[PDB]
Amino acid sequence: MKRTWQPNRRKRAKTHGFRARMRTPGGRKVLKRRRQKGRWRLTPAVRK
Amino acid sequence: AVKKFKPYTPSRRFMTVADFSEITKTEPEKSLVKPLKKTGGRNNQGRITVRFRGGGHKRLYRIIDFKRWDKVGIPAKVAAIEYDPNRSARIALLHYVDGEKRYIIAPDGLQVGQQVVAGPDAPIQVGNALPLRFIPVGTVVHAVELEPKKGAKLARAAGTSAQIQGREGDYVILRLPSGELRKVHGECYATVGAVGNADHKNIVLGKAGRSRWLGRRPHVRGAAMNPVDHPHGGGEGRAPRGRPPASPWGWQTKGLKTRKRRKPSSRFIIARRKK
RNA sequence: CCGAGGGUAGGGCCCGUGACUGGGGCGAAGUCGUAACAAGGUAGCUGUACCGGAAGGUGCGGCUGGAU
RNA sequence: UGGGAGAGGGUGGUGGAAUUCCCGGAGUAGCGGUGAAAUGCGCAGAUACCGGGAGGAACGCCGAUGGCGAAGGCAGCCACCUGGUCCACCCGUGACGCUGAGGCGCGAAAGCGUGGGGAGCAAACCGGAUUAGAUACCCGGGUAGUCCACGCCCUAAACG
RNA sequence: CGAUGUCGGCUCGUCGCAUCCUGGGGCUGAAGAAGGUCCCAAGGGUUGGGCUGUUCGCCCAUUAAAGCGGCACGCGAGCUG
RNA sequence: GAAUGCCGGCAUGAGUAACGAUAAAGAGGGUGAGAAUCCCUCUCGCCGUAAGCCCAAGGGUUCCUACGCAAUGGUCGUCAGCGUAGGGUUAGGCGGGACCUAAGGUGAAGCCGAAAGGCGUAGCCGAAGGGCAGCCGGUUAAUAUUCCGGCCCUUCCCGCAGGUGCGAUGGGGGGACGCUCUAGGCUAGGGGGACCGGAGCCAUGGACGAGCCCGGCCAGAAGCGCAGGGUGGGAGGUAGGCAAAUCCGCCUCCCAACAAGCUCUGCGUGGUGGGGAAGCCCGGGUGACAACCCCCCGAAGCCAGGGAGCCAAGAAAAGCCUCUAAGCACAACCUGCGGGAACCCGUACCGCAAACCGACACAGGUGGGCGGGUGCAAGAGCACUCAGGCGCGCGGGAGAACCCUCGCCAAGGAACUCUGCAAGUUGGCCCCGUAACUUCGGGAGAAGGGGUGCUCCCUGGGGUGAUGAGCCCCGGGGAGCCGCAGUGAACAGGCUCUGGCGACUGUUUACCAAAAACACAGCUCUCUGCGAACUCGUAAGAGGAGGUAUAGGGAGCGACGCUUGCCCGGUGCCGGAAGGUCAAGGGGAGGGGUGCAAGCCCCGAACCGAAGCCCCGGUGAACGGCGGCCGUAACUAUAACGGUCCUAAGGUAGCGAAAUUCCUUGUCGGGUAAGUUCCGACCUGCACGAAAAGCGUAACGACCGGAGCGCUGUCUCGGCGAGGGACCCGGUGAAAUUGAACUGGCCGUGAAGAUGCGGCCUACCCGUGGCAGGACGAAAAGACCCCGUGGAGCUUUACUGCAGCC
RNA sequence: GAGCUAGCCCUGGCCAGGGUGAAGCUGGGGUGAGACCCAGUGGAGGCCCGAACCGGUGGGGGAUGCAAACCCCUCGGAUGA
Ligand SMILES: CC(C)C[C@@H]1CCO[C@@H]2[C@H](CN[C@@H]2C(=O)N[C@H]2[C@H]3O[C@H](SCC/C=C\[C@H]2C)[C@H](O)[C@@H](O)[C@H]3O)C1
Ligand SMILES: [K+]
Ligand SMILES: [Mg+2]
Ligand SMILES: [Mg+2]
Ligand SMILES: [Mg+2]
Ligand SMILES: [Mg+2]
Ligand SMILES: [Mg+2]
Ligand SMILES: [Mg+2]
Ligand SMILES: [Mg+2]
Ligand SMILES: [Mg+2]
Ligand SMILES: [Mg+2]
Ligand SMILES: [Mg+2]
Ligand SMILES: [Mg+2]
Ligand SMILES: [Mg+2]
Ligand SMILES: [Mg+2]
Ligand SMILES: [Mg+2]
Ligand SMILES: [Mg+2]
Ligand SMILES: [Mg+2]
Ligand SMILES: [Mg+2]
Ligand SMILES: [Mg+2]
Ligand SMILES: [Mg+2]
Ligand SMILES: [Mg+2]
Ligand SMILES: [Mg+2]
Ligand SMILES: [Mg+2]
Ligand SMILES: [Mg+2]
Ligand SMILES: [Mg+2]
Ligand SMILES: [Mg+2]
Ligand SMILES: [Mg+2]
Ligand SMILES: [Mg+2]
Ligand SMILES: [Mg+2]
Ligand SMILES: [Mg+2]
Ligand SMILES: [Mg+2]
Ligand SMILES: [Mg+2]
Ligand SMILES: [Mg+2]
Ligand SMILES: [Mg+2]
Ligand SMILES: [Mg+2]
Ligand SMILES: [Mg+2]
Ligand SMILES: [Mg+2]
Ligand SMILES: [Mg+2]
Ligand SMILES: [Mg+2]
Ligand SMILES: [Mg+2]
Ligand SMILES: [Mg+2]
Ligand SMILES: [Mg+2]
Ligand SMILES: [Mg+2]
Ligand SMILES: [Mg+2]
Ligand SMILES: [Mg+2]
Ligand SMILES: [Mg+2]
Ligand SMILES: [Mg+2]
Ligand SMILES: [Mg+2]
Ligand SMILES: [Mg+2]
Ligand SMILES: [Mg+2]
Ligand SMILES: [Mg+2]
Ligand SMILES: [Mg+2]
Ligand SMILES: [Mg+2]
Ligand SMILES: [Mg+2]
Ligand SMILES: [Mg+2]
Ligand SMILES: [Mg+2]
Ligand SMILES: [Mg+2]
Ligand SMILES: [Mg+2]
Ligand SMILES: [Mg+2]
Ligand SMILES: [Mg+2]
Ligand SMILES: [Mg+2]
Ligand SMILES: [Mg+2]
Ligand SMILES: [Mg+2]
Ligand SMILES: [Mg+2]
Ligand SMILES: [Mg+2]
Ligand SMILES: [Mg+2]
Ligand SMILES: [Mg+2]
Ligand SMILES: [Mg+2]
Ligand SMILES: [Mg+2]
Ligand SMILES: [Mg+2]
Ligand SMILES: [Mg+2]
Ligand SMILES: [Mg+2]
Ligand SMILES: [Mg+2]
Ligand SMILES: [Mg+2]
Ligand SMILES: [Mg+2]
Ligand SMILES: [Mg+2]
Ligand SMILES: [Mg+2]
Ligand SMILES: [Mg+2]
Ligand SMILES: [Mg+2]
Ligand SMILES: [Mg+2]
Ligand SMILES: [Mg+2]
Ligand SMILES: [Mg+2]
Ligand SMILES: [Mg+2]
Ligand SMILES: [Mg+2]
Ligand SMILES: [Mg+2]
Ligand SMILES: [Mg+2]
Ligand SMILES: [Mg+2]
Ligand SMILES: [Mg+2]
Ligand SMILES: [Mg+2]
Ligand SMILES: [Mg+2]
Ligand SMILES: [Mg+2]
Ligand SMILES: [Mg+2]
Ligand SMILES: [Mg+2]
Ligand SMILES: [Mg+2]
Ligand SMILES: [Mg+2]
Ligand SMILES: [Mg+2]
Ligand SMILES: [Mg+2]
Ligand SMILES: [Mg+2]
Ligand SMILES: [Mg+2]
Ligand SMILES: [Mg+2]
Ligand SMILES: [Mg+2]
Ligand SMILES: [Mg+2]
Ligand SMILES: [Mg+2]
Ligand SMILES: [Mg+2]
Ligand SMILES: [Mg+2]
Ligand SMILES: [Mg+2]
Ligand SMILES: [Mg+2]
Ligand SMILES: [Mg+2]
Ligand SMILES: [Mg+2]
Ligand SMILES: [Mg+2]
Ligand SMILES: [Mg+2]
Ligand SMILES: [Mg+2]
Ligand SMILES: [Mg+2]
Ligand SMILES: [Mg+2]
Ligand SMILES: [Mg+2]
Ligand SMILES: [Mg+2]
Ligand SMILES: [Mg+2]
Ligand SMILES: [Mg+2]
Ligand SMILES: [Mg+2]
Ligand SMILES: [Mg+2]
Ligand SMILES: [Mg+2]
Ligand SMILES: [Mg+2]
Ligand SMILES: [Mg+2]
Ligand SMILES: [Mg+2]
Ligand SMILES: [Mg+2]
Ligand SMILES: [Mg+2]
Ligand SMILES: [Mg+2]
Ligand SMILES: [Mg+2]
Ligand SMILES: [Mg+2]
Ligand SMILES: [Mg+2]
Ligand SMILES: [Mg+2]
Ligand SMILES: [Mg+2]
Ligand SMILES: [Mg+2]
Ligand SMILES: [Mg+2]
Ligand SMILES: [Mg+2]
Ligand SMILES: [Mg+2]
Ligand SMILES: [Mg+2]
Ligand SMILES: [Mg+2]
Ligand SMILES: [Mg+2]
Ligand SMILES: [Mg+2]
Ligand SMILES: [Mg+2]
Ligand SMILES: [Mg+2]
Ligand SMILES: [Mg+2]
Ligand SMILES: [Mg+2]
Ligand SMILES: [Mg+2]
Ligand SMILES: [Mg+2]
Ligand SMILES: [Mg+2]
Ligand SMILES: [Mg+2]
Ligand SMILES: [Mg+2]
Ligand SMILES: [Mg+2]
Ligand SMILES: [Mg+2]
Ligand SMILES: [Mg+2]
Ligand SMILES: [Mg+2]
Ligand SMILES: [Mg+2]
Ligand SMILES: [Mg+2]
Ligand SMILES: [Mg+2]
Ligand SMILES: [Mg+2]
Ligand SMILES: [Mg+2]
Ligand SMILES: [Mg+2]
Ligand SMILES: [Mg+2]
Ligand SMILES: [Mg+2]
Ligand SMILES: [Mg+2]
Ligand SMILES: [Mg+2]
Ligand SMILES: [Mg+2]
Ligand SMILES: [Mg+2]
Ligand SMILES: [Mg+2]
Ligand SMILES: [Mg+2]
Ligand SMILES: [Mg+2]
Ligand SMILES: [Mg+2]
Ligand SMILES: [Mg+2]
Ligand SMILES: [Mg+2]
Ligand SMILES: [Mg+2]
Ligand SMILES: [Mg+2]
Ligand SMILES: [Mg+2]
Ligand SMILES: [Mg+2]
Ligand SMILES: [Mg+2]
Ligand SMILES: [Mg+2]
Ligand SMILES: [Mg+2]
Ligand SMILES: [Mg+2]
Ligand SMILES: [Mg+2]
Ligand SMILES: [Mg+2]
Ligand SMILES: [Mg+2]
Ligand SMILES: [Mg+2]
Ligand SMILES: [Mg+2]
Ligand SMILES: [Mg+2]
Ligand SMILES: [Mg+2]
Ligand SMILES: [Mg+2]
Ligand SMILES: [Mg+2]
Ligand SMILES: [Mg+2]
Ligand SMILES: [Mg+2]
Ligand SMILES: [Mg+2]
Ligand SMILES: [Mg+2]
Ligand SMILES: [Mg+2]
Ligand SMILES: [Mg+2]
Ligand SMILES: [Mg+2]
Ligand SMILES: [Mg+2]
Ligand SMILES: [Mg+2]
Ligand SMILES: [Mg+2]
Ligand SMILES: [Mg+2]
Ligand SMILES: [Mg+2]
Ligand SMILES: [Mg+2]
Ligand SMILES: [Mg+2]
Ligand SMILES: [Mg+2]
Ligand SMILES: [Mg+2]
Ligand SMILES: [Mg+2]
Ligand SMILES: [Mg+2]
Ligand SMILES: [Mg+2]
Ligand SMILES: [Mg+2]
Ligand SMILES: [Mg+2]
Ligand SMILES: [Mg+2]
Ligand SMILES: [Mg+2]
Ligand SMILES: [Mg+2]
Ligand SMILES: [Mg+2]
Ligand SMILES: [Mg+2]
Ligand SMILES: [Mg+2]
Ligand SMILES: [Mg+2]
Ligand SMILES: [Mg+2]
Ligand SMILES: [Mg+2]
Ligand SMILES: [Mg+2]
Ligand SMILES: [Mg+2]
Ligand SMILES: [Mg+2]
Ligand SMILES: [Mg+2]
Ligand SMILES: [Mg+2]
Ligand SMILES: [Mg+2]
Ligand SMILES: [Mg+2]
Ligand SMILES: [Mg+2]
Ligand SMILES: [Mg+2]
Ligand SMILES: [Mg+2]
Ligand SMILES: [Mg+2]
Ligand SMILES: [Mg+2]
Ligand SMILES: [Mg+2]
Ligand SMILES: [Mg+2]
Ligand SMILES: [Mg+2]
Ligand SMILES: [Mg+2]
Ligand SMILES: [Mg+2]
Ligand SMILES: [Mg+2]
Ligand SMILES: [Mg+2]
Ligand SMILES: [Mg+2]
Ligand SMILES: [Mg+2]
Ligand SMILES: [Mg+2]
Ligand SMILES: [Mg+2]
Ligand SMILES: [Mg+2]
Ligand SMILES: [Mg+2]
Ligand SMILES: [Mg+2]
Ligand SMILES: [Mg+2]
Ligand SMILES: [Mg+2]
Ligand SMILES: [Mg+2]
Ligand SMILES: [Mg+2]
Ligand SMILES: [Mg+2]
Ligand SMILES: [Mg+2]
Ligand SMILES: [Mg+2]
Ligand SMILES: [Mg+2]
Ligand SMILES: [Mg+2]
Ligand SMILES: [Mg+2]
């Protein structure tokens, strides 16, 4: 049947993307945390 | 004159529709329409604040002239009477000798081709707007401003009217459609006559889908719900209220008066509604 | 081919009968009240409506076949 | 053809008296009700009185043993629409008449449907009396209804 | 109680005997026929149906008879539910 | 050494289950160390409203070619969506951007919030909507509306000519809109041709034929033709369209008005450019100078912004046109023509799937377009087939039990069972015919029955054409023929009678409940006079509503019919300027501490002093509630009647052993041979009852009862047969579980149910196919039950707070 | 975190074929005029049958599955809430 992951590049970019994170106190803490931890990717990569 | 149907489906049994016999023009005035932004009952937070709304037919808003003291002295001809889906009353297209075109809500008996006019000197004729002070005591009236220059607020729905009861200083006394007795300032404009489409109240919707067309989503009884949802929720099997009947928010709903006590307009209401 | 009739299926009318139920007639000396005939002790009667153990009562309108 | 009398019918308008309620004033110890009472109402200011307002229903005197209508029935006043009817003249038609199974229409009150309206009155209902009882008669309340519009019902001591 | 699945049915049986029938008996208020009562006897047999989830029970039609109990009220790693 | 401990390694189960749709394979020839599995050929089968083809998402090199087979592939592998390498995606016109606006988002102004932030008109962003200029063919191993060929087109810049009051983010017009139904004319697509073109073919009894088989087109600028869409022309007045306006609007007059004219699309034709089959021969070549024509059917697509009807009344903005404003009128704009200029990103491949979402090459899920032919009444249904695509990545045998899916069955026909569960039966179309009841629609496909193929003859109407022929779509009448059987295959209701519940169509517990539950039109109560009530928010601000009592919120009831009784003492809510109580505050009789004193400081009675509560009334479609004992009639029995206690009042109408009745399978009647269920009654209703509505009700229901007819493998009562497994051989090879084991029966014993203890009995060692009584077998630290001063949801006249309101 | 699911907002798209035959309209009858009757036309509907599409009624299978909800047969809706 219809499962839960129904990928969508625009949806992915609008929801978890770099600009979505920067616009918000909580999102900026996400970037701060993922930088402090050394993540190679601060944000999901979508072909765009 | 509501129209009936033969029972050729279970719903057509009781369905009645308006006759539309007063209507003379069946597409609106392009210059006087704008889109009506449907809300679904949701406010600017996205939250439902009026339950059970949404899903009705798409509509355009017809701009209505609720001032009419806008064009004192300028006569107009009644060009057409049209269907308006945003209100129970019909509406009348007015062609001012100015060349300006405007909608008003259509009073009972208003005829296409007759003239209307607004102002302190206008004749007391169905369709004319005057300040309340210049309208004879006893006149039946609609589209009443509640404060001067603020726009017609009272007696606007199909069939309704106010009656001028008498004067006292700068105020006239009105019997509102609810039966309330109220002082309204004398400079407030009002339009001679009652609102038309008085048969509106006798329409029988006939089926559940008819409510859906109007944007009315199904209404769920509290007694049908659970205690997390409603004071009437829960109980094994059916249950009586088992407490004073209440709203989803817990306030009582049979009797409890709710008009604010220290409201300034209290000084201007003579007698609360009856019946 | 038609054809007595037999068969299948579905209707119409009538008669008999049926747990139980509705009132009706009748029946020497049952129980309750007293509605009507006298202004019958609230004049009567009346069509209708509502109510009451019961006769009845009351509302509305009508009749005199009502008295003084 | 010329006249007449009339609550004949329908629509709209509109006039005063009274009742109720509301507001203002003035005023105080009861008012109401009956055969007598009680319930009820009243010092939270009633009744009685004055002024103002609102609203519905019915039209006093004239009014009669009267008038009109086929009946049911019709009553303030005004205008409009409309029916019946009688008299005069003796002018026109030339028996074109009488009745009338069916049919059709009208049909008091009560009652029913959908809206409205609701002052007074008042089935049901509540209370107070009476009574052996009192699901009554009398008294205090009182909802349909009584009123308007449309649509039904089609009964009667619809009787001379 | 870090689980011994619980009523009825179906299927499959197997056992006890305080024996329902069939076999053998004594007594009889046993003429015969048919019964009653007790003793011996477990080899085999012990029907179909209506009602109810029913076990049971009542009823119809039969029968030589239409037995009663145990097996975790036998049997859900066999079925049903 | 244990913690259902942690991490890792390795065992057991076991050469066991399985190897993922039962659409299906066989052979020959090649390649190679190796072939059921790769390549080729012939034969066979499967899909064909797809299992074919084209888009969009998502995926991201998976595409093409060479070289490979360790791993991946459920077997094999020489093959591959795998490994290595090289190549491959070409645009002014296709899609998106340099254009527009939608919800929404963001946000100069402004508003609000301890901070973070929240709002917010304009504006801006935002598309699968609006707008905008490319069609056909060829070419590559792999791209093509992109390259090439042919014929077309758009915008920008500059110039020439001609014309005009030019000029805008401003005004206006237009863009610009629903649902159902639908006309005319076309196109796409399709059928037929004795006509035209074609390699061939004559078989096995016949046919050299009006034979068979194959094909008979596509794109096209201007012009023209057919069919449509859009659009009145002129003048005068003018105060409205937030400046101006010659535009638009409004008034008047004249003319044109089923028209015309102008304009714009569609279709046909059209210079020209292309394509072009079977068969044969090696994707190619030929066929071929290919032919390219006539008739019929015909869209849901096109003309289109077409027409009609209806109520629920159906986006915006730009492009475009017109108007004028600053300005400028040596400019500018409009038209025509010429030359120049024209950027960025995507483009491979998969795409109902082995490349997307499901951990898998997973029987599941995934939006749009095309989707041929014949017959079956129609159709996207069904059977078979075209183009195209496949045989599902383990096979070979065998022909047990048993399981699955399937076929048939003597006599009987529900005897099965909780229940006809399941499976039969019925089954399409045409005609005949059809009951109670009913809200007059319906019930209805009621029921029940007859017809149905093929052949010849005659014949009616409709479409095309011509009015005919021909073609085509519906028929009708007569006479025949064959079979067991004519919707001969496939697709395609079993029916009736009678109850309960719910009016109805709908909705629901994704994944154990689809229902009698929710909703529903409709009815009632209640709040709300508008900056409404109410809701979300600390607020600003929103929703309500650009609505206004015929409206909006809350609550119950639940189409409709006939109805909905009595109680206001308690709780609620509503009304009540009195009285009682009442906090802060007012007041300050009167005290007190200290100071030499002025003073400073403290306590403080009466009394005045809100809401709330008390108190007085009202109110039931507000929360709710609607009695007991005893007696009585000229047979008995039973009480219409009476007595008395109590209550705020003592349950009315209607219904009743009921979705409610304990005793209970009540009693009686019906149906049955037999009826704890069913239906009809009765009424001592344990414990109905009137909007948590009462009693009915036509129609409706995958709801739940009861009966009957039809028919059956449900059953008596089983039998046989088919295929996929099970079984044997070759290949690959899990799992839960497991203290270790050299693991029998009885009767006892034992923590009370023993393979393991005692006594006896029985028993050579090891497997394979089967069955499930035991190993108190397995998966799961019982969900029942209790315990824990463990937790959580929910309630209230428990306690105590808080929002909110007064 | 609403790429699953629930509701709403904006903008698009989809629903083979067959059946029933409301209002209206026209004509005819009818009447003083009417109501109204009949025929034709018409094409309404939370109308009927049935694919796609959306569901998930009963049974069977599956149950270390093809699948952490699937498969077969049957069945509901299918112009509308
Ligand atoms: C009167 C009655 C209440 C006494 C009661 C009977 C119920 O159970 C029995 C209790 C006694 N213990 C039993 C029990 O726990 N049984 C479990 C089973 O669970 C499933 S069987 C399907 C579920 C059934 C029963 C569960 C409760 C497993 O397979 C079985 O192994 C077993 O664990 C007594
Ligand atoms: K329990
Ligand atoms: Mg889903
Ligand atoms: Mg999605
Ligand atoms: Mg995307
Ligand atoms: Mg997207
Ligand atoms: Mg998105
Ligand atoms: Mg976001
Ligand atoms: Mg982002
Ligand atoms: Mg911050
Ligand atoms: Mg910061
Ligand atoms: Mg890095
Ligand atoms: Mg992130
Ligand atoms: Mg109707
Ligand atoms: Mg009717
Ligand atoms: Mg109208
Ligand atoms: Mg506009
Ligand atoms: Mg907002
Ligand atoms: Mg709300
Ligand atoms: Mg809402
Ligand atoms: Mg409104
Ligand atoms: Mg209107
Ligand atoms: Mg005012
Ligand atoms: Mg209404
Ligand atoms: Mg609407
Ligand atoms: Mg509801
Ligand atoms: Mg509930
Ligand atoms: Mg519930
Ligand atoms: Mg919640
Ligand atoms: Mg709570
Ligand atoms: Mg609560
Ligand atoms: Mg409750
Ligand atoms: Mg409940
Ligand atoms: Mg209950
Ligand atoms: Mg409940
Ligand atoms: Mg209660
Ligand atoms: Mg409450
Ligand atoms: Mg009021
Ligand atoms: Mg015979
Ligand atoms: Mg009397
Ligand atoms: Mg007497
Ligand atoms: Mg008397
Ligand atoms: Mg008397
Ligand atoms: Mg009485
Ligand atoms: Mg006083
Ligand atoms: Mg009044
Ligand atoms: Mg004469
Ligand atoms: Mg009458
Ligand atoms: Mg009254
Ligand atoms: Mg008389
Ligand atoms: Mg236990
Ligand atoms: Mg364990
Ligand atoms: Mg246990
Ligand atoms: Mg059995
Ligand atoms: Mg003897
Ligand atoms: Mg024996
Ligand atoms: Mg039994
Ligand atoms: Mg037992
Ligand atoms: Mg029993
Ligand atoms: Mg014997
Ligand atoms: Mg036993
Ligand atoms: Mg026991
Ligand atoms: Mg026991
Ligand atoms: Mg057992
Ligand atoms: Mg089991
Ligand atoms: Mg069992
Ligand atoms: Mg077990
Ligand atoms: Mg076991
Ligand atoms: Mg240890
Ligand atoms: Mg360990
Ligand atoms: Mg474990
Ligand atoms: Mg541990
Ligand atoms: Mg571990
Ligand atoms: Mg580990
Ligand atoms: Mg290691
Ligand atoms: Mg390990
Ligand atoms: Mg290992
Ligand atoms: Mg080992
Ligand atoms: Mg092994
Ligand atoms: Mg094994
Ligand atoms: Mg396995
Ligand atoms: Mg497997
Ligand atoms: Mg299959
Ligand atoms: Mg199969
Ligand atoms: Mg072969
Ligand atoms: Mg082979
Ligand atoms: Mg091979
Ligand atoms: Mg090999
Ligand atoms: Mg193969
Ligand atoms: Mg090959
Ligand atoms: Mg061969
Ligand atoms: Mg096909
Ligand atoms: Mg991927
Ligand atoms: Mg390999
Ligand atoms: Mg290999
Ligand atoms: Mg290698
Ligand atoms: Mg491998
Ligand atoms: Mg695999
Ligand atoms: Mg090789
Ligand atoms: Mg490539
Ligand atoms: Mg190009
Ligand atoms: Mg640029
Ligand atoms: Mg923009
Ligand atoms: Mg704050
Ligand atoms: Mg901010
Ligand atoms: Mg954006
Ligand atoms: Mg944009
Ligand atoms: Mg776009
Ligand atoms: Mg484009
Ligand atoms: Mg082109
Ligand atoms: Mg190409
Ligand atoms: Mg020009
Ligand atoms: Mg428009
Ligand atoms: Mg518009
Ligand atoms: Mg649009
Ligand atoms: Mg519509
Ligand atoms: Mg063409
Ligand atoms: Mg064709
Ligand atoms: Mg052409
Ligand atoms: Mg002007
Ligand atoms: Mg076009
Ligand atoms: Mg050549
Ligand atoms: Mg289409
Ligand atoms: Mg179009
Ligand atoms: Mg149109
Ligand atoms: Mg806009
Ligand atoms: Mg200038
Ligand atoms: Mg110049
Ligand atoms: Mg650029
Ligand atoms: Mg490409
Ligand atoms: Mg698929
Ligand atoms: Mg597709
Ligand atoms: Mg693939
Ligand atoms: Mg595979
Ligand atoms: Mg798949
Ligand atoms: Mg074809
Ligand atoms: Mg067919
Ligand atoms: Mg295969
Ligand atoms: Mg397949
Ligand atoms: Mg396979
Ligand atoms: Mg074998
Ligand atoms: Mg056979
Ligand atoms: Mg048989
Ligand atoms: Mg039978
Ligand atoms: Mg039979
Ligand atoms: Mg049976
Ligand atoms: Mg069952
Ligand atoms: Mg049954
Ligand atoms: Mg069958
Ligand atoms: Mg069939
Ligand atoms: Mg019948
Ligand atoms: Mg009938
Ligand atoms: Mg019947
Ligand atoms: Mg019936
Ligand atoms: Mg009928
Ligand atoms: Mg039939
Ligand atoms: Mg025939
Ligand atoms: Mg034949
Ligand atoms: Mg069928
Ligand atoms: Mg239902
Ligand atoms: Mg239901
Ligand atoms: Mg009901
Ligand atoms: Mg009903
Ligand atoms: Mg209902
Ligand atoms: Mg439906
Ligand atoms: Mg339906
Ligand atoms: Mg669940
Ligand atoms: Mg569920
Ligand atoms: Mg679940
Ligand atoms: Mg289920
Ligand atoms: Mg359920
Ligand atoms: Mg259902
Ligand atoms: Mg529900
Ligand atoms: Mg309902
Ligand atoms: Mg109702
Ligand atoms: Mg109401
Ligand atoms: Mg709040
Ligand atoms: Mg709004
Ligand atoms: Mg608004
Ligand atoms: Mg409401
Ligand atoms: Mg409901
Ligand atoms: Mg009835
Ligand atoms: Mg009370
Ligand atoms: Mg009270
Ligand atoms: Mg009270
Ligand atoms: Mg209670
Ligand atoms: Mg009480
Ligand atoms: Mg009653
Ligand atoms: Mg009973
Ligand atoms: Mg019984
Ligand atoms: Mg009952
Ligand atoms: Mg009960
Ligand atoms: Mg019982
Ligand atoms: Mg019982
Ligand atoms: Mg019995
Ligand atoms: Mg019987
Ligand atoms: Mg009964
Ligand atoms: Mg009894
Ligand atoms: Mg209640
Ligand atoms: Mg209840
Ligand atoms: Mg009932
Ligand atoms: Mg019914
Ligand atoms: Mg249903
Ligand atoms: Mg159902
Ligand atoms: Mg039966
Ligand atoms: Mg069998
Ligand atoms: Mg076989
Ligand atoms: Mg062997
Ligand atoms: Mg091997
Ligand atoms: Mg050991
Ligand atoms: Mg050992
Ligand atoms: Mg052993
Ligand atoms: Mg052994
Ligand atoms: Mg023991
Ligand atoms: Mg033992
Ligand atoms: Mg042993
Ligand atoms: Mg041992
Ligand atoms: Mg030992
Ligand atoms: Mg020992
Ligand atoms: Mg031993
Ligand atoms: Mg031993
Ligand atoms: Mg032994
Ligand atoms: Mg073996
Ligand atoms: Mg074995
Ligand atoms: Mg075992
Ligand atoms: Mg077992
Ligand atoms: Mg154990
Ligand atoms: Mg065991
Ligand atoms: Mg065990
Ligand atoms: Mg488990
Ligand atoms: Mg435990
Ligand atoms: Mg547990
Ligand atoms: Mg316990
Ligand atoms: Mg404690
Ligand atoms: Mg403790
Ligand atoms: Mg605790
Ligand atoms: Mg808690
Ligand atoms: Mg707080
Ligand atoms: Mg409040
Ligand atoms: Mg978030
Ligand atoms: Mg979503
Ligand atoms: Mg989305
Ligand atoms: Mg459809
Ligand atoms: Mg169709
Ligand atoms: Mg038919
Ligand atoms: Mg028409
Ligand atoms: Mg339908
Ligand atoms: Mg049908
Ligand atoms: Mg299912
Ligand atoms: Mg079945
Ligand atoms: Mg499962
Ligand atoms: Mg399936
Ligand atoms: Mg199926
Ligand atoms: Mg259907
Ligand atoms: Mg359909």
